[PDB]
Amino acid sequence: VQVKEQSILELGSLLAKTGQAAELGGLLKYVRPFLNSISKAKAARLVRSLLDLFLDMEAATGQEVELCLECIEWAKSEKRTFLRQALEARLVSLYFDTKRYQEALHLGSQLLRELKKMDDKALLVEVQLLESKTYHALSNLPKARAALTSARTTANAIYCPPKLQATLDMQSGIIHAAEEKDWKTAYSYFYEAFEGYDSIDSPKAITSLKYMLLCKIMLNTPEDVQALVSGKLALRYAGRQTEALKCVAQASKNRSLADFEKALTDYRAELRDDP
Amino acid sequence: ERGYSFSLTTFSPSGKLVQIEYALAAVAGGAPSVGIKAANGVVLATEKKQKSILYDERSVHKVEPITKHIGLVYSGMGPDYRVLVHRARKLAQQYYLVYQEPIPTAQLVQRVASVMQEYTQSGGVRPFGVSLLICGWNEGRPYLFQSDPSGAYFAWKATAMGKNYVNGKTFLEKRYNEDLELEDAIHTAILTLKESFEGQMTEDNIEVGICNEAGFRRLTPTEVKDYLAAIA
Amino acid sequence: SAGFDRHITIFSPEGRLYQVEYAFKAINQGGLTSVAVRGKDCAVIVTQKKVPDKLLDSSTVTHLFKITENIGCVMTGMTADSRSQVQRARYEAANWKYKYGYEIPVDMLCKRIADISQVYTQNAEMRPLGCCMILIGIDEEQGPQVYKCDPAGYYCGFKATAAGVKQTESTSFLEKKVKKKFDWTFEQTVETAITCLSTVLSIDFKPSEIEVGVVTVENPKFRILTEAEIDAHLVALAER
Amino acid sequence: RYDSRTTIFSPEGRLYQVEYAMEAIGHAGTCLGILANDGVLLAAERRNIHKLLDEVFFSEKIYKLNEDMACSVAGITSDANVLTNELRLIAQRYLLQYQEPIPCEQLVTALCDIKQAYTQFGGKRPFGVSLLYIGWDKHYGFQLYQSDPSGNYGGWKATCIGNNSAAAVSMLKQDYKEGEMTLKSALALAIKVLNKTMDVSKLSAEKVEIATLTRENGKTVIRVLKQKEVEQLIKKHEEEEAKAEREK
Amino acid sequence: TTIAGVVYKDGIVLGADTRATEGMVVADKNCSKIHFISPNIYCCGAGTAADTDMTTQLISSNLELHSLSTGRLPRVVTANRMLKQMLFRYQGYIGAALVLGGVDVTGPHLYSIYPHGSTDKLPYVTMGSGSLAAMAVFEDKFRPDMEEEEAKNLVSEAIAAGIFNDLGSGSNIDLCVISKNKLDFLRPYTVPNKKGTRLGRYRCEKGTTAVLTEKITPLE
Amino acid sequence: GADREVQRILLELLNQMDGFDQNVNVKVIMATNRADTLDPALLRPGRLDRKIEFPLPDRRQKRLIFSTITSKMNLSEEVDLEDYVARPDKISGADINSICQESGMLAVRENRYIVLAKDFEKAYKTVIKKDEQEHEFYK
Amino acid sequence: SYDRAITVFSPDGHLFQVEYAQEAVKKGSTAVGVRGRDIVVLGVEKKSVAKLQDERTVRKICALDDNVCMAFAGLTADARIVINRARVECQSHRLTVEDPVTVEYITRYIASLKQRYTQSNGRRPFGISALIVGFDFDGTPRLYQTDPSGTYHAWKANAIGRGAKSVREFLEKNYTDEAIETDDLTIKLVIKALLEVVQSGGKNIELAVMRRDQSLKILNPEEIEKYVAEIEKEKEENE
Amino acid sequence: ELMPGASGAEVKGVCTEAGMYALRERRVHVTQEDFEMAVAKVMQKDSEKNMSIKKLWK
Repeated sequence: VQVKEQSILELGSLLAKTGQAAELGGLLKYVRPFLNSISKAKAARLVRSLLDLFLDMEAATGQEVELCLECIEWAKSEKRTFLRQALEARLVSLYFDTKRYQEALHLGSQLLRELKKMDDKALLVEVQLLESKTYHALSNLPKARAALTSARTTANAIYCPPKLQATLDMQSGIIHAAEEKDWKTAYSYFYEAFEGYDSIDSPKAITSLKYMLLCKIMLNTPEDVQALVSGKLALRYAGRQTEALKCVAQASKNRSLADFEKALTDYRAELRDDP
Repeated sequence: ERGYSFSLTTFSPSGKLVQIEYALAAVAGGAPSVGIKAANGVVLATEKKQKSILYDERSVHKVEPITKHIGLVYSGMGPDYRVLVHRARKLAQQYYLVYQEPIPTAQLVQRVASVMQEYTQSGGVRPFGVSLLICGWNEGRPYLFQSDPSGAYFAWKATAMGKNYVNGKTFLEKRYNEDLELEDAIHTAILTLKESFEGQMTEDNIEVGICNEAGFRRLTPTEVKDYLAAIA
Repeated sequence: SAGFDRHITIFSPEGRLYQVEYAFKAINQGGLTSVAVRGKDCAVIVTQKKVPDKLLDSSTVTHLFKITENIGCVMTGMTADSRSQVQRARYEAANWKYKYGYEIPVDMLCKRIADISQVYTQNAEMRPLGCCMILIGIDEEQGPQVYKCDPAGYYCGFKATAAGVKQTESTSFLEKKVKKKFDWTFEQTVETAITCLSTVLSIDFKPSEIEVGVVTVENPKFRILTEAEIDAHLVALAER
Repeated sequence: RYDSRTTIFSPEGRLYQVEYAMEAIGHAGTCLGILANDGVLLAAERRNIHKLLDEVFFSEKIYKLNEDMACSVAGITSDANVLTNELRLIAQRYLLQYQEPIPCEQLVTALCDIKQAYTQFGGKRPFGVSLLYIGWDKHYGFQLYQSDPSGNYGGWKATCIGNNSAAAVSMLKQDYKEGEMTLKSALALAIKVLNKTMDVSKLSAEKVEIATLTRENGKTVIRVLKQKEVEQLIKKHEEEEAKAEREK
Repeated sequence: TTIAGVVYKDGIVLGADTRATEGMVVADKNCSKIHFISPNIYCCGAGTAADTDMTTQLISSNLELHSLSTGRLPRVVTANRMLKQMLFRYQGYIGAALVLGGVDVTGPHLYSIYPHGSTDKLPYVTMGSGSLAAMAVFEDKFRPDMEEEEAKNLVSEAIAAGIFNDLGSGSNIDLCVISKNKLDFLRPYTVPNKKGTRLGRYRCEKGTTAVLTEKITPLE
Repeated sequence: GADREVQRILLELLNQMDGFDQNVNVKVIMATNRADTLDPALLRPGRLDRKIEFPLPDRRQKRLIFSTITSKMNLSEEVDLEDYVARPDKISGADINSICQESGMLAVRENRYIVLAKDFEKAYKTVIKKDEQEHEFYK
Repeated sequence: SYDRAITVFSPDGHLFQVEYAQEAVKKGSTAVGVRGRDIVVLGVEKKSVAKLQDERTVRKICALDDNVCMAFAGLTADARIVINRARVECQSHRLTVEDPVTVEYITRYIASLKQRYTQSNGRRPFGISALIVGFDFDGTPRLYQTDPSGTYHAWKANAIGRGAKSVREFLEKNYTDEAIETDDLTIKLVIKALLEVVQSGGKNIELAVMRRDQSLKILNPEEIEKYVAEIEKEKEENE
Repeated sequence: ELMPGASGAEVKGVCTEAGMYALRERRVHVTQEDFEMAVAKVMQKDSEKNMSIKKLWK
């Protein structure tokens, strides 16, 4: 009565470890009897891992988005509200990553509309953080700040944010920097985001370090840049990025805009594509 | 209000006995201790940190078992904790002798509460400056209780008293969930010890006991070191 | 704020038992000092001796005693409280031997006598015996133990402990010696104790001013180190 | 002054320690009971449910004493437990001696005698606990008695004790029709009283502790309202309040 | 009633009967006489059954308290000292013949307290009404410093001689083995005599008994 | 009489802040270490509209205070200021200012103008002594 | 000073705690008892129950034995305790001597109990004054007042509690030999004394009558309206 | 309804704080959530942190 299901699980696990686009898309609807035969938590984490690898390796937006709407329709016929909201949040993240400003914005607003009444707050914090990201990417700085402040207020009653806290500090640093008015606070927020990202997630950690070093530049203190690059925590993350920021710090301190333009030509491969 | 903060048999005109509140203040100044009730068991821990490493940590234990499935931790005075352990053992074993059946933890908490509130009945004897955390498993259910110097006793899904107890309680209520597992319960307890440990817990700096369907057992130093490394 | 320091049974605000600390300060009032050091298989106790005059009998003014044939004891504070507490400890050890048929472990003796002192400090019928105790002995499967008891009934084992007027500096010196992680052989333990006393006192004492007791695995009997052997030990320390 | 041990008499005659034991009940949780035509119930407030109380209990403010005796407690927890245990001991001693469930009045008087003895002499602080015993007896059917830390007692058909007790009992006597309430109307009245006396716009069933005593089929059954039952009752009273305000 | 005890090379083996008699009529055929006191010590009782039961639970509770306060495994001398003190407290008014044997840090030990309250350390000892046959075997076939399995069959044949030479013992055999790393509570070790098969059904079917009145009370 | 006069001062303060004849464009700032001992009549909206809490610095606040106090300070020569911040310790901004000042003093005493982990660490240990000196039976 | 100590004489020779307990009665309620030729009556002011109190358990007048009754003024818990003790002692006295307890014996026992409760520290005096009534074996009407000081006294008609002075003066001015000629005259006197202080009438008054061994029945609230109709009738009759 | 036993001055303070919440975002309208957060901020008061002290009374 369950040996066939065990064969299905073995095939699906081998598929997920292999993880090709067609095999993955087969596996989502291939746990059709599995999803309603096992608990919600394991099904949710499995489908979200398939979605993560799906958007991270086979970046074919057309099929992935349609997969997300197929999954929300699935959870709407099967009445998985928590899973529904989780996949809507993942789709908001995907829309932002592919820069679907309006789709992400409006569907995140719709999600938050029904999410305030739900008891989940970690997913609420995620949704609010992504909404603030969207508002910042649309140059709606005050509304992005308001959304971030609401997210931080919600996360004041958070439940153990391993990276959600770090992501929140990083985004608050982004908002403060974009406000262009204060940098010491932006410095502190970037430092906190970097130190939280330590030993958890590497690319986001290096982006946070890049932002912190940029904030150091913006305070017209390149000496602190050359001190921090050799800081004991930057060695594990040292590389092209920190060297590029160090050289732009030198160009700023020497106040040679020719050196600045040479640094930006060097950046063209490293740190000019990054908003 | 000062003339009434001197005896245990006089009611303050507004409130109640002030010596009980002062005993509670003595309790809140003790060693931090956290107990967590998981779905399948309970975990309670405390910090054994003391200066002068000359001290033999193995000599005394803050977590002691009352019977094969009941354990307790305290926060506050030491000798009063030892006396409470002695009285609790005597009471539980009297119940065992009378009934030839392992003592239910609810009755143990009730009886220990009665014995400690007995010291609050009359003057000349100070109330115990110790609050108790009782862990127990029975009838397929993990029980966690707190016993008060006032003799009050109440239940707790997960609590923490002693020094910096408010921050620990906020941490627990921001961490605990009803579907918590035993190992994750130990992780949360050690994290609660950490957030106000002030000085890099070692294997022997803390002391943690665990109870489950297989009775109660204080964790050995090796398992404590393994869990500390796992949390890091 | 204050005024709650009159009765042993009265809790002050912030839950602080003043009179117990008053007794702890009374421990120091004896004006002496004592230290205990434990090795791999030995435990050395040494204490200072002050004689106002030759007129006294030095053989009866010993400050270290013997609880049972293998359990020795040293203590300081008020000497009357000291002798009452050693009498109570001997009574308890004899009762334990009578009831349970085997010698009292040092940890259990400390636990029971600390429970007695706790009951003293819990009810207002007793002055809580303001003298601190250090107990030594050997136990199978655990080796030598050194335990300390105080009027509050707080008992704890020590790798090395101290008491008296120079408590804090003696404890600091003990920590400085134990952090080096050396085996502390019997002669080495004894010499560490003597050096601790001499430096914290800055006196470089004559050998007649110290009483020493030692318990080892090969000599489970609590041997009070006689004048000959203490002379050997500490004048050897001098030349060593 | 005359605020020393309870065995003192103020020059005006007042027993100040007993007076303070009286006013101390105002710090306790609010609990009430009323007498219906064919039923009796006890409603109590769960003042302390912060987030993490296991609720490993049958009832906190309401304590059962006997197949026929039940009470609600209001006072210090230690004295509460002592009083409940003595109540059990006295009731079952009477049962063993007399082979009959103890009359409510007799047990109430026994407790009152103990409480008085705890303030009459001995230099012991009086039990700062006010009780609301509920029970049945063949002599007077359904009876409800309101204890007192002073050692007095009274037979009442409507009484609230705890915080905000004065306003609660005042409105209760304002809205009591003696001899013409069943269990349902009594439940509705108790819920309304709780609405008016608690510090909540919408009281949760968790904060409410209701036990009902009823005699049927020759036996008296004491039951605490289950969570489903208490939530149904509170939702019914909530839509009833909605009906009252929409009609208004 | 038969209680027996030997010390073998490494630990203790205990043998107890299961027949309990009141007066001259047997009460039960499978009573348990090996009494739990400690996870490292064990006792066997004889004489007044209720007295044996209550004294065994009392000493086990006191010894558990002792061990928990100490944290160490209890020693045999401690248990027997409290047992003999409390037995002598009643001065023979309790008819409780108990034999105490266990293993401590000093090694295996085995003591025997008669109901009046006297004890002695023996490598091999038995008591009871059937003590004659057991001790006769104890002098006949017993060997000191003798291995575990041969200890098992030694005690088994000793108790077998006890049951087959005395009326007040048998129908089961239960053994308790004590070792520094082993506790084997064999119960039953080996049934020596199973009740014989019934040849005739007495035909107790329905309708064979009349009744006066009916009364139905539902529950749950 | 003295207590009555103190309470009279308080009552005059109340009646001046929110009395019969109101004030226009007169904002009053009041600071205290023990807010809970203040009269409730003074702690109501219309008199003290905002009761702003000034807690001990938390993590990031510690970093900000250290950064703004060591700014005029000479260089620390690659000192783990972020690690000194990360140490869990209930120290107020006054204590951070102390720590920095004491580090400067130690640098002056040792005659080196650029502090580093040694004298900074001695200053840190010096400032937050918090030596328990507590009999262990309390704990 | 000398007031907060039960067993300490004041410089002017007063046990001030005893007098304070005595004064505590004056804060009770008025209770007047009159003895007639064949009847003894107890008039007490009843606290008007607000809306919910069960008047069955608010008993102010209680009978110690089938031949004695008593009304109290003071703290109700003390009155209940002394009632239990005194009726237990009546039963034990009948155990010892088999004859009905005379009013003198039970009053002496009550006085001695109160006294032994007011001669040592740690024992607060019984702050209640009780009016003991009843008939002896030969049916002689006797009435006794017991004082929280531990003393007793024989009164033909006394009042206790608040306003007891006014009732005392009223009885002084109205107690006559012919006023006790008939049961109705004694009743008229006692209700008049009651309405002196409780002028509302009707309710707030409880009455009990003991005739020559009738095992007194408290006057039930049907003829209190009848008896007060009689009182009002006689009252408009002389005026 | 969100203001059990709140004095009138506290009600005016809630109005003011909702207005300030609107001002902080540089708007001119006040929304329901603004009033809810203003009520939370104004009525915020220190409770008995110690549960054990709070559980002295039943």
